[PDB]
Amino acid sequence: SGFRKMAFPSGKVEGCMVQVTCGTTTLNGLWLDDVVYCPRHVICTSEDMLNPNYEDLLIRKSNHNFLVQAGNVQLRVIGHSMQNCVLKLKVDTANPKTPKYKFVRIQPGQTFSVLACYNGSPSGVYQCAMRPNFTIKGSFLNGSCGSVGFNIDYDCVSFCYMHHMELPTGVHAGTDLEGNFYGPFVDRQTAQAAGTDTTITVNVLAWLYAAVINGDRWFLNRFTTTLNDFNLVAMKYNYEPLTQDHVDILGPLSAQTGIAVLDMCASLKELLQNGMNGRTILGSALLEDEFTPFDVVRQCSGVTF
Amino acid sequence: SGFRKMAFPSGKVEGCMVQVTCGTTTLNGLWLDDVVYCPRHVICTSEDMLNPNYEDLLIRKSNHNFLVQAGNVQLRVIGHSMQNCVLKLKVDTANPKTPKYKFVRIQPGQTFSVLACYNGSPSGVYQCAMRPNFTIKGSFLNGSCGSVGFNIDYDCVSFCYMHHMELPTGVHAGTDLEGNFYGPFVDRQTAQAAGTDTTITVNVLAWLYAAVINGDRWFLNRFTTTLNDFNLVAMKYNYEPLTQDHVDILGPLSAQTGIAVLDMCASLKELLQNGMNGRTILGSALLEDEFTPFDVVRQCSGVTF
Repeated sequence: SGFRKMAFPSGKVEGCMVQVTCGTTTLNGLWLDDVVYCPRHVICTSEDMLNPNYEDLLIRKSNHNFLVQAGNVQLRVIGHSMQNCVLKLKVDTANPKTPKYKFVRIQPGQTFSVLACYNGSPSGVYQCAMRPNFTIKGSFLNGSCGSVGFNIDYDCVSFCYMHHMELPTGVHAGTDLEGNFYGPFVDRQTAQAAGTDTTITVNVLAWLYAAVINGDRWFLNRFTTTLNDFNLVAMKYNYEPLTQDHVDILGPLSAQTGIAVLDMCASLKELLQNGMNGRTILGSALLEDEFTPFDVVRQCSGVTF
Repeated sequence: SGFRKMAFPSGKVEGCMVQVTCGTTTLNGLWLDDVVYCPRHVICTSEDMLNPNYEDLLIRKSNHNFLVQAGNVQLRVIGHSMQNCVLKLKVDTANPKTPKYKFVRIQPGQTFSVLACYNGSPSGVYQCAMRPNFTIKGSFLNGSCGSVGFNIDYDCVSFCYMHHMELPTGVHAGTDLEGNFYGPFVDRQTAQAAGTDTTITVNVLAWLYAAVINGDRWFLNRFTTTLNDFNLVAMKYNYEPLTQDHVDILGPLSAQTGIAVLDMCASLKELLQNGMNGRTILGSALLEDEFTPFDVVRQCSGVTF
């Protein structure tokens, strides 16, 4: 038993991380097959970031301007191209440690593991969620750009995130591996508005189910509610509305605990209106929304890779 | 910026994990050089665990009773011996993926990463602390025994924990890699008392320092206090007393923030007596004690491996 915010094992990704340097900018890159992916702002100076013209800047760079370094093994760039906001550095050597991988664009509310890197070297791994406003609340210092987020399913690494920038508000924004930003942000040093950050209701429900599984049931009540009535209260507390798709996804947790989704909604409703009275659930005094229903099932069944 | 409960990258350890089977018990083992380490209760049945005589049970087992499996590669046991509560299985093949490693016995309040495994396969990685009562609050399902905890310093893996048992209270107990239990527990299925679980005060202080670094400073006040006066209040709230050794360890955080240790103690004192008023610090409504001063420095300076 027990419940922890658990990250995927990072071994398969550690062996894909490289240091990319262009001029005096050094950040992290993702080396898969004979290609290296990295944020395109590696080519900018500090002055450039205020208002970069990436096409103009990229034309004054040649293949030999990019220094890719994998441990003490230098790679040779024999082709470069810009795809959206990522630079694709074609190199002479295919990474022998390339895993079975794919690129996926995740939806808000989904979780993934982040391997924080500096100078192409792993530093730490943590689990986080894509917020509904398409930001993440990570831990990134300068030179972490190029760090990637990922999920593992069986033997296949799903890369879903590349870190690009920290907003003046201290939250983090990045792209998928095709270079398309999550959210309306752009890779330029300017004030950019993130939208309201709402709470991922379906994830809260999965976490409450995890609590019941681990013996925390003080919050249960025999009240019930309707999906419409619940959403009216959820909307007022900046909780994402719940849909029938969310109810379906929680079915397996409903079956294992004998507690209907709408009954659990009624217990959450009470918590929002009356608070936690200084009590806790799974060691937390706040409602947690960084566990998907799949995460809970995964951790309460014992899945390996 | 930002602050996360961050685990070490687990790659170096993933390649050391193997499945050990003896009779009908299968759990995880640690394969380093030509030796496999695993909990000695692998040799027990369910009935045996109530009152095991490990010397008697180990004599009815021979080298060929142990099935060590590393992926699809079977290892051959050519020698076995019991060291305290761990079984050492000497095998014919040295692990080519053996890292630079050492065995260390950690003190309460220190943190380490856990690689949760099942059938010798990694499942997830999380960061936790050794509680002052020598338990850990992990996430373990049956068959996780043999999972290990570890720290990484530069290139060297420090193995510090091997999981053995879940107590009837839902907390977790295990040994160092020499087979000596942390705490007064024994590997037998009986009611065992864990002591009072106190809060790791020095870690709370480091976390509050991390908060100030990341812009959360509402809890600061210009009051001060004495080490003796602080400990009087800490003792009442089941907080570990603070010593001069703890003050010294926090010096570097004191210097970077311009806030004396005793001033920060005064701010914590107020929090214990008056609570958090529903506010939060670094996204938490509770005082966090699973970050050592070294963890905070590591995460706020950008250390790699």
